Amino acid sequence: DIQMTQSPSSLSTSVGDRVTITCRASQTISTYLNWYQQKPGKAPELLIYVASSLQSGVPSRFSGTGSGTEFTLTISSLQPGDFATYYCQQSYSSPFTFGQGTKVEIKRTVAAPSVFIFPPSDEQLKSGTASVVCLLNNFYPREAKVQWKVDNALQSGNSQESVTEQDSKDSTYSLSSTLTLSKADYEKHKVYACEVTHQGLSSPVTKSFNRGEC
Amino acid sequence: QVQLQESGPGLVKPSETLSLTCTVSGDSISSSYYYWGWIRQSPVKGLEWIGSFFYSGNTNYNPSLKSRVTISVDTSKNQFSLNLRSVTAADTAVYYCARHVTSISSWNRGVYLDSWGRGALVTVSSASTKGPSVFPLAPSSGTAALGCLVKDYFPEPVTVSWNSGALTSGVHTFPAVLQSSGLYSLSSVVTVPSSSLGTQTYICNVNHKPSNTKVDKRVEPK
Repeated sequence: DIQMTQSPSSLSTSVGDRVTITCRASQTISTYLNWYQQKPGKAPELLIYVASSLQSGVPSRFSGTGSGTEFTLTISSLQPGDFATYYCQQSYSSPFTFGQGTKVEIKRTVAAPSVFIFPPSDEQLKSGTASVVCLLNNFYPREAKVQWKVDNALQSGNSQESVTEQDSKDSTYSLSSTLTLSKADYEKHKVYACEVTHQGLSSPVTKSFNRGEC
Repeated sequence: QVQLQESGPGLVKPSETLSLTCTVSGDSISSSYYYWGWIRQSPVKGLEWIGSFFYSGNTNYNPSLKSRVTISVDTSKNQFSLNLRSVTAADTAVYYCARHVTSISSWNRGVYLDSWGRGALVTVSSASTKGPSVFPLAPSSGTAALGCLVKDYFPEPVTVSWNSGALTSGVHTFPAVLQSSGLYSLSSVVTVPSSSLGTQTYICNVNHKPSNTKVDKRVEPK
């Protein structure tokens, strides 16, 4: 029926900068266009209804314009807490449909990660599995490279990583990389090393431990 | 102004009926200018309007689901409900209840979604629920990092807090990762001053409601 397309699909801007989000409707929807903001782990929140009316309690740096097929959401001065995906939604014809979303990312100064490594606990080992966790804490930008070496042998296929969404206050990321082995395979090697490469580091950083040492 | 809260099972077997209930606090279900409906969200389909229940009693469903959807209200308990029949993996999503507000009197067009529930994740799968095992991430001998490994649970989600919620600064609870076993696993870490190791006790509280698992795990330097 009525399809909504937003642009851009993603953008990265500094704090205090103007952000402009465009929404186009496949047919004319008068002013029946709403804007929502969704932060990590949260439901979407209404920002602007009927194209230009500010929802009660929304800060005045948000504003919306448009009618017919072309609509614009503007943030006059981006704030760190404004990290979110922004959605438009036409309310002209059932079924109500949403745009695909614009992801707004905050551009801040480079910050190197702090690296920590954790050996598996004895409780997990006795159950027959070894999880080795490498933590990269509070860095920017999001791009990072984590490599596992076990007795200097590079590992592949036996790790999974997870990245937090951008922090609403300092605009950094954190990343965990978990190396998983059976207890039998774990007990065959001594040195377990996590090697981190990041723009904030002049040279790669390695954190390691020896199995069975403290 | 109004607070919505979804409740219902987080795991539904394929071909069975998904049922959720929204409880509304702060105003009545009955009105002459707002009404009630449901939205869902998944990574690949994005946001998807499901349907609504107008205050005149009239229902309106998304044509892509209409045969399978029923929405009803209970003005006595101040609740309204969603039933989605014959579900499949394509129905795994986060389900929101939402208040529909008319901008023009008696008019179905120009409606906006005032308040949303927190979201209820529903996973459609034939697999069985499994509670997580919780292992410490012991701090190593100015700033130290410790944490908890929350491993091998199904389905999503788990919630993690530290020291019964008294510790929030510096906590990072990572998004869960699906392992090749079909089970989920995540870590929750926190950075603390190295001076506090030995004087301060650090407990991580893990709650997995699909399996009725509540685990407190004390995290020691070794």
